[PDB]
Amino acid sequence: LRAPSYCTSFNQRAQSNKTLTINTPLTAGSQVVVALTRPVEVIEVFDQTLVIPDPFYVTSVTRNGNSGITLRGDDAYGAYSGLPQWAGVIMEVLAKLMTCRYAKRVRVNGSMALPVSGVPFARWDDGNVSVGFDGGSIIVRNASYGGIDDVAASVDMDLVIFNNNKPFVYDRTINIGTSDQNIGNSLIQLSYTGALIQNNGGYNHVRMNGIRMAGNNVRVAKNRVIGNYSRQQFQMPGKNIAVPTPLLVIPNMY
Amino acid sequence: CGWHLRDTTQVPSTMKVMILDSGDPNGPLSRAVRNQLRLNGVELLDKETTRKDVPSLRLGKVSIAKDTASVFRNGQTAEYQMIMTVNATVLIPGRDIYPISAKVFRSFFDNPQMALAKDNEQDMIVKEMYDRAAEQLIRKLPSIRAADIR
Amino acid sequence: CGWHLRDTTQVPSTMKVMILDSGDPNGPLSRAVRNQLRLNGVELLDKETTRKDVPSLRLGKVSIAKDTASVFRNGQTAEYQMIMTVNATVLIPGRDIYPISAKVFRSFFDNPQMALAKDNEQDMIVKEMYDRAAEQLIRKLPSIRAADIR
Amino acid sequence: RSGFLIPNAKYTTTNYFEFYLPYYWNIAPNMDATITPHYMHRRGNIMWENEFRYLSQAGAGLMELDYLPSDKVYEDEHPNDDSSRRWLFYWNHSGVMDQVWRFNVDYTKVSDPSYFNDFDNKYGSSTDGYATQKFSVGYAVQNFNATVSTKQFQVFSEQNTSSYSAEPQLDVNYYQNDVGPFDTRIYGQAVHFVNTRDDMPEATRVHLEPTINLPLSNNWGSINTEAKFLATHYQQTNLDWYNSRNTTKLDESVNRVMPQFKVDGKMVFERDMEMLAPGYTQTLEPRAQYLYVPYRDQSDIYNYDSSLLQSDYSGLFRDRTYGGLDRIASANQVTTGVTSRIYDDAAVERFNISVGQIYYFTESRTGDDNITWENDDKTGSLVWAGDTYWRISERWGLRGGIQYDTRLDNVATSNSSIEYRRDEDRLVQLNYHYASPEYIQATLPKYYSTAEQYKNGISQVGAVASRPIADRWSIVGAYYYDTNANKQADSMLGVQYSSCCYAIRVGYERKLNGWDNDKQHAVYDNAIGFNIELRGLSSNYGLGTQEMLRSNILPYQNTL
Amino acid sequence: EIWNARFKVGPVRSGFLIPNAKYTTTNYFEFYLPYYWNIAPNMDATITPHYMHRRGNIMWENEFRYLSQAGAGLMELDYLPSDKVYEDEHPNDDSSRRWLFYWNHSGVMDQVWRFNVDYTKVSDPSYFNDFDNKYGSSTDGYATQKFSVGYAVQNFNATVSTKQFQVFSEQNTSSYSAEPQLDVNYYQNDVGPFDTRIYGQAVHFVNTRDDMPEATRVHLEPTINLPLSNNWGSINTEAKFLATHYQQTNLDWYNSRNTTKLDESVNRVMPQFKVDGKMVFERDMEMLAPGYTQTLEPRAQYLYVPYRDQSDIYNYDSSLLQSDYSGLFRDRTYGGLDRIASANQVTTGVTSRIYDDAAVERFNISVGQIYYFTESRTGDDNITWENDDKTGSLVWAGDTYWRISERWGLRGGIQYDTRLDNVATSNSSIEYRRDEDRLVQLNYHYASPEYIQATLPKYYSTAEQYKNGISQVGAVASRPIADRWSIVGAYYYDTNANKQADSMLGVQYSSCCYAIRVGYERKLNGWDNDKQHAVYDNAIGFNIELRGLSSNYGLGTQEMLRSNILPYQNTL
Repeated sequence: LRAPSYCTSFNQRAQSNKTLTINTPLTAGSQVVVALTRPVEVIEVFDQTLVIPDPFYVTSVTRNGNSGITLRGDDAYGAYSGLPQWAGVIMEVLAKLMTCRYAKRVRVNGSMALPVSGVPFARWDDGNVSVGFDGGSIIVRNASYGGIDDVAASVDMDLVIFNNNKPFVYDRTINIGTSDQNIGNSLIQLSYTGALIQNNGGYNHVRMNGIRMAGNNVRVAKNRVIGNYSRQQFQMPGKNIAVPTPLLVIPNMY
Repeated sequence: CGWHLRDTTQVPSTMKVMILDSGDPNGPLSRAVRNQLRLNGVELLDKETTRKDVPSLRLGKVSIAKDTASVFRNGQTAEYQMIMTVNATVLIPGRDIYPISAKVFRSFFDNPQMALAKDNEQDMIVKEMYDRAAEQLIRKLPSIRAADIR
Repeated sequence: CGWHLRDTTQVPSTMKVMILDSGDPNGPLSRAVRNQLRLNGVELLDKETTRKDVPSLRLGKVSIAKDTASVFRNGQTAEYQMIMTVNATVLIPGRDIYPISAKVFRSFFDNPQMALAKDNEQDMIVKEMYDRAAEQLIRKLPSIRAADIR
Repeated sequence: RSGFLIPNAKYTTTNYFEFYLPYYWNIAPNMDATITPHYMHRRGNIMWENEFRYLSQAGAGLMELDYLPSDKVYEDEHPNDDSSRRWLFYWNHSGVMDQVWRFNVDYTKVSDPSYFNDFDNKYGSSTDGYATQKFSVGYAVQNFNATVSTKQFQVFSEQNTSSYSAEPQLDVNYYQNDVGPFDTRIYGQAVHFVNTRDDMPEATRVHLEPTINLPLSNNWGSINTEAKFLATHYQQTNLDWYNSRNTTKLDESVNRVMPQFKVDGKMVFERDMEMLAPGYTQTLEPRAQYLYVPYRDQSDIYNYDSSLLQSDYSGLFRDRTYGGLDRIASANQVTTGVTSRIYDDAAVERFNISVGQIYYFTESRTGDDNITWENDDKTGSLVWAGDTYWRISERWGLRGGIQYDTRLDNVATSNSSIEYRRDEDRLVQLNYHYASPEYIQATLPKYYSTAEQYKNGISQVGAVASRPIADRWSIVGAYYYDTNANKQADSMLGVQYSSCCYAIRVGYERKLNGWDNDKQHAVYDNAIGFNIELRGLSSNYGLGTQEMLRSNILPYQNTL
Repeated sequence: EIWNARFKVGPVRSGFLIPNAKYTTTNYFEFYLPYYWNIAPNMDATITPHYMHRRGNIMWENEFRYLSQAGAGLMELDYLPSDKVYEDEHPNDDSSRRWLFYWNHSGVMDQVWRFNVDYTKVSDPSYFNDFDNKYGSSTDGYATQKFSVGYAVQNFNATVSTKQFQVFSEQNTSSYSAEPQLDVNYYQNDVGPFDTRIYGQAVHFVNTRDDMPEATRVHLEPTINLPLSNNWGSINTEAKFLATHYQQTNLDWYNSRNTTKLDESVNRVMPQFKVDGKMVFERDMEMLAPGYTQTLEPRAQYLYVPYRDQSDIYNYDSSLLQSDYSGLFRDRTYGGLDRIASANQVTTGVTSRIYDDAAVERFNISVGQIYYFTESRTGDDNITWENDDKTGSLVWAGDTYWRISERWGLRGGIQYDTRLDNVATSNSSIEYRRDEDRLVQLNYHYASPEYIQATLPKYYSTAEQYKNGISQVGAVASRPIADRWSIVGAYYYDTNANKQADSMLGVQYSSCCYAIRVGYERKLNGWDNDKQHAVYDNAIGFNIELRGLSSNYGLGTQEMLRSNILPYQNTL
């Protein structure tokens, strides 16, 4: 259990082809911990008179030798090129310290803006919903539904928000996957965990993914709908990308 | 081996002036046939103006037909193959009426494009096939001469 | 009201001698018609007689058909109704041939838990429908003679 | 010659898709076969039907071995069953040999009691309780005849498995007349009542019914004095289980000897109808009877093959009340009845009416005096009957029947029918079927008159009508009401388009299927069909009207 | 794998018509009962109740075929008042009414003017997917409303027309209409020793979306010809003028997320030059066959178009035309007046046709190549290849058509390339067809993995279902047995995977009053996306056809040979 303080809150676009180079002063042996809140952006890439949706997730985080971090991305089909808009918060374990500036139990009825700005950690218990936090609102959608509609849902969650009043202390980081990973009495982060393209209803249905906490284990499940690009024009191979970037977990103390 | 260029194996000397009567004389096929005919010396006597004793190319009905010919490994059409049959009948004044035909084959990959841009490609492909089928009708003309001479 | 006692019999005086023709003279139907005839003082002769002016009956084919005629509210049948048809052709020498017919309608209740006792009854319904049908035949004899006269 | 026939396919609501490809084998010109594959979609496998007609010295007949090796739906209903094979048998040999010898067969077996309820056949229906499996043989001449029978049954219901059956049924029937002024005849029986269970009685019976019939004749009258005897031995066994339960225990060997007297009689009047309608005559036939049977206590003989008989106009003058030699009743009654025809000029009977009453002297007792009437009566003009049959024209008919009653002051039964038929494809018919609930208790066993199903009797009002629209369509209707509960019982409606090449037919039915125990309300069965018959080269077509009428649960029967 | 069956039976005066039923494993029992309703010499409707068991209601497909003073016509108002499956697959739209409208009016006037209408408004975005509507045109999933006027004489032309889309809020596809589009053509010949023609087009593209660019295009193509025909040879040289003016608006979104920086007004003026030639030889071939004839016919062509940079003109309508043998002697690379390429090349070709005694052609082979002196640049060249060579004999071709007998045949076609050093296409066939019924065919189709990468979209080259090219081999056969039975078959088998692609069997008993047909097919029906292996669909069909008493006869072949996903074509 450590309390890294703060360095940056970058929300920019990649400078080079799938490369982000946020720079901040660092201390030697600081063991940089970077929490990502926008791992994936769906970018529409043009290909000779064709607008194609394409997820652009992040794969590797590399420290730039005591002068910042760099984020290397990779699109879904590995063919096109673009500049995504990832966004996250950079911390060093070794100068403001983040604090619990909002902690109440709320019910989200489909979409709720953040009462205060920060990195939100939540914890709920429902099996037919999924939660994802794009960049300004907690999005909840019905997950057992299979059709192309954007069906909303209501879940009751315990919301915690940190920013610059217990101090911010984090714990084990979980790599969210397609299998149940038990976390026990702990709060998961809130972010999109990838994207999904499926032949459904005659369209190239594109959705984002999100956490699905049932019992006390988390798992990637389908979420808000991005768009339906018709299959009369072009037909795309299916994909179910799950981002490899870990999600922070904190104990239920706040 | 000797190659004696050619010996007027163009449109037979008999059919050096004819009338291109056609169901639709303003379509793409009729203009395509006219081009090949003019390039072959044949002057197209104004539509049924002279009294008689001149042949007539009576262009018939065309039939374009696009079908699948190969599939990818996920059962998706890869190659189409267009086929365009174009009929015709030559009237020799008095003697008889002899039939001609044409059959053009074209293959191409199914390129996923827009709808305004995929129409322009399928219009160029059809217009090309009209030129190649009109060419085949200006062959098989040396044939009816040999079938009428016997 | 003036009602006398019917002097003219039910077997026409012409047909006081009859020749019984049937494929099966031993089965149940013949035994009925033999007894009905003797009840009316009719001397039945076989086929070997030399008299060719004697009228002759011909018992045709029978037909027993039972179907349900009223269903309980649980679905299984309650009341049956059996019919029975017998044709017969009477050949009177010196004139043409005349057909006659007989239909008998009779019923009974079904009882699935008394099956054997609901088949020793269906052998009684029939063996009583073989004796009212017979009576029907021997009651149109007057008709045949009367209409034959004209 | 050996060759296939015209196929036939139909979309049903019960099997989704069905297809018939009837082959027609052939052999020497007395036999044949019509092996018919029949695919059912929901059922899965293809049913095999193996009809085999024939002809020989004995006589004609047919067989049928419908066979479905695997049924999907039956597996769903009973997954515990190891296999779901379904089969049907139907042997119907019947014919005379050498003009004396005679044979009979009537056999039918099913795989499970729920065969006919979900399948459709020409040999049975859902409105059934048992499938009869009897064999017969015997030779008959003018005087003597013997016959050996083996009646058994295949009762479907599992709530009471006990069924009886007769192993040997030998019955000699001698005949001889012209013995003085009298006539003689002998009967006989010999049985062995087996049961499908283990704790039910068995039996062995012998009977020796003679007769001394004395006929008398007159120009108008016919008085027939008769007297017969009756003997009945027994060897009842396996009573160990039944002795404990019933109060009056069954016993061993029992003799039952009793005589019988009977007197018949009638006369025929005549009267010319020229007073109102000239050219018609009219007779009048009163008829009286007296019966007498001694009383024997028959409470120590199990009822194997005895059942109470109905009572129509001709049933009043019947000898016994129980058809079968187990519960010969005891009574001494009179019976009266007058019949009145009105012939026409050609001496063709065109109308008749009748009535008759069976006033008793003492009572009707058998020694099994435990049946509870609605209100018990001793003697009097207890039961009246009646019937009339009017032939309105060549294209109309009216037929009735009624059994009035003063014992319970309720009409026991009644039925009517009026029909207008012009040709085989255009008819209209009405019919009525009544049976008062008091009659149900007095006739059928106790379980019937205590369940709701068999309690209110029967009150049916049906209607049939068909009409050949133009000359290609054959619309057919039927609708049977039940005015007691004001709920319908059956409703059929079909239309057929018959052309020279094919024929398409629709269908719709609402038969009563079963009874739901929990809610105690009837369960209907809606069924829809869409049949395509491919005929083509067949010269004869037919509108098919006569086939569609005989397809519902209450099939049509012409009352004229 | 997935088995599914189909059982159908139906037909091929104000009364009804023969009804056709149908049963399928998905979308269960379905029943049509049409009804003709002639009401006038120029009006006749057709009300067709249609029952779908799966959705549990009845739709009403209507028509209004009319031939009044205007001209031909059609209507359609399919209407399903309530939908059961729709309320489960779209729990956001309250009402579940499904309907479609159509209209196909036409009509000439004074045999010069013309008209056309193609209304196709529908109810919800997922209509066309659910129903297989009889009448209706769908473009990119949208429903179009094309109008048009016209005029035509022996030379002049005019085709002012518009086209719109019925785009909803659940659809994100990008499509370009043309509202309006005036097109003028003028054809006057014999202007001295020349010929002339003019093309014109004023257009206005509008996207369905609200963030793609718009435009306004004007184009002119005046040309002058010069044919010169000898007896043994020919030549034809022409020059053309190309003018194009744009007016691009709504560039805000595209420019921000890119660096190409679409301009606001572009003028493109390019002059074209082309010279074509042919030469025909001849030789008697009596040494092999008596009295035949051979004809060797070279052909060459030189084309030149200058290079203008076109990175600042958005690609409204431009595909990339593919190749064949006759595609060598072409004019444009990109189809459409939006990305006119630039070329400086010479094309060469050879043929050899062998004639028989009746002057009937029997054989013809061909060879051709394109020599690029200067690499063809368009300003936005971003095509992947496998070589750095850019000038020279890049592409080769080929052709063959041997007619062995009147009932045999043969065909060819190869497209060797040197920018990858291997064959790019090898379409081939050979067939023996006696009459309509008895016929045998063999096929072959090849397409190298580099070709798929160099032409199709860039996500083909990284997908296991596309990146391996094509190498399939086929065979189709058919033969009647009796006078009423017919047998067909087909079997297409891949050779890069040793896994079949399609396999069909069919048997038909056809008489004069009915005919029954069965079917079997084991096709490819999608990718697994999970274990990375193809998925097959096995289907068995059963059809009964009610043939009324007429002359409609046929053993059934040539109708069941076009039922599998790789139909049969004559190729003779």
